[PDB]
Amino acid sequence: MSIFIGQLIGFAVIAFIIVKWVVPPVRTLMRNQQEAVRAALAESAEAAKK
Amino acid sequence: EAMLAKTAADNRKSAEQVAAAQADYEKEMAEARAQASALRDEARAAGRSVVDEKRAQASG
Repeated sequence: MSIFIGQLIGFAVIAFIIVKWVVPPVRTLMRNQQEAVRAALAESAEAAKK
Repeated sequence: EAMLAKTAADNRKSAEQVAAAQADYEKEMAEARAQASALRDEARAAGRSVVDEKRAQASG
C-alpha cells in the first residue's frame, strides 16, 4: 500500500512534467500541422478560383 | 500530394491564361488591322486602275 502511494504520486509528478513541458510542444506541432494543411486546402481552393 | 501538384499546375495555368488572353487579343487585333490595311490598299489600287483606264478611254 505504501509503495502504491509512492508510485501513484511519482506518476503524478511524471504527469505534471508531461503537461508542463511536453504537452505544449506537441500541441504547438499539431497546431502547426493543422494550420499548414488548412493553408494548403485554402490555397488549392483559391488557385481553382483564380 | 495530388492536390498540391494540381494547385501548382492551376496557378501556372492561371498565369499563362491571363497572359494568353492579352496575347490572343493582340493577335486578333493585328489580324483585323491587317485586313483593314489590305482593304484600303486594294481600294486605292482599284481607284488608280479606274483613273488610268478612264484616261486611256478619254484619249481614244
